[PDB]
Amino acid sequence: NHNAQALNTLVKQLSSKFGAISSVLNDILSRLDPPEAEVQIDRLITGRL
Amino acid sequence: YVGYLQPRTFLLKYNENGTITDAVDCALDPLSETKCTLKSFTVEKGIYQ
Amino acid sequence: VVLSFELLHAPATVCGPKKSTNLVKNKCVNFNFNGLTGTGVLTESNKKF
Amino acid sequence: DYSVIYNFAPFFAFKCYGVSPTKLNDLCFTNVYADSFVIRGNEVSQIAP
Amino acid sequence: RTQSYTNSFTRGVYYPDKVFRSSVLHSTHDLFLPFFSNVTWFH
Ligand SMILES: *[C@@H]1O[C@H](CO)[C@@H](O)[C@H](O)[C@H]1NC(C)=O
Ligand SMILES: *[C@@H]1O[C@H](CO)[C@@H](O)[C@H](O)[C@H]1NC(C)=O
Repeated sequence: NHNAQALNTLVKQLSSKFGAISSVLNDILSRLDPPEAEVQIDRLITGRL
Repeated sequence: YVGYLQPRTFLLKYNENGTITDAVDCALDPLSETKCTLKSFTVEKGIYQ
Repeated sequence: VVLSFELLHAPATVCGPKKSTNLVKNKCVNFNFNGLTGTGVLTESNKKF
Repeated sequence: DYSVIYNFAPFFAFKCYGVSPTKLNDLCFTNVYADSFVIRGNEVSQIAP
Repeated sequence: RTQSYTNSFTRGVYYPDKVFRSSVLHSTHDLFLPFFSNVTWFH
């Protein structure tokens, strides 16, 4: 059970914006210019790390 | 019959074919709130925060 | 003139002039389904919508 | 199609918040609203998040 | 019109989003009719 929960939580953490406009990287890179996309991707990277 | 809606948190259970078959209103009673916290319609014996 | 959008997923009544491409099944492909951008393999499904 | 929007008169202020000017025509939107009004030059800056 | 009062029971639940979900439990914050709430019968 414990292991499952951990993995489950990890998967749910992929659905968190962490302050970014979207939780999907492809949507961000298809929505914003590379400079601001860098900032949003940076927030997502920090959260996921 | 006329009733009025309210902002509520519901736990909805979807069946195999995709239709909602049961729901739990979190703010109704302590047992329903426990179910919402555990994300299950059955609660085993114990004390749950 | 202030243009107000809402960015979400599939359900959308407005897209850019981008044309279409015939469906491909059982191959790992990039897909843009009505604003939903992803990559995967597309198969016929028995899910009841 | 934002090609005609660009083809209209040169814009004193064309700033895109959620999205990126050029990345428009590449997105798919749920409810476009446009608000038209006439304001003074210094009042343009006040129309911003 | 004559007003009586009755119990709504577990009535008034609707699909919140345009998303198909199967064999899952989903939590939704939305406007719903509270369970076991008093509703008015008008004649
Ligand atoms: C509900 O699911 C059962 C189990 O597969 C299926 O036989 C039935 O056709 C489904 N009903 C509807 C309305 O989808
Ligand atoms: C609805 O019914 C309950 C149970 O009898 C009662 O306590 C409550 O006062 C009723 N609602 C109104 C508005 O009278």
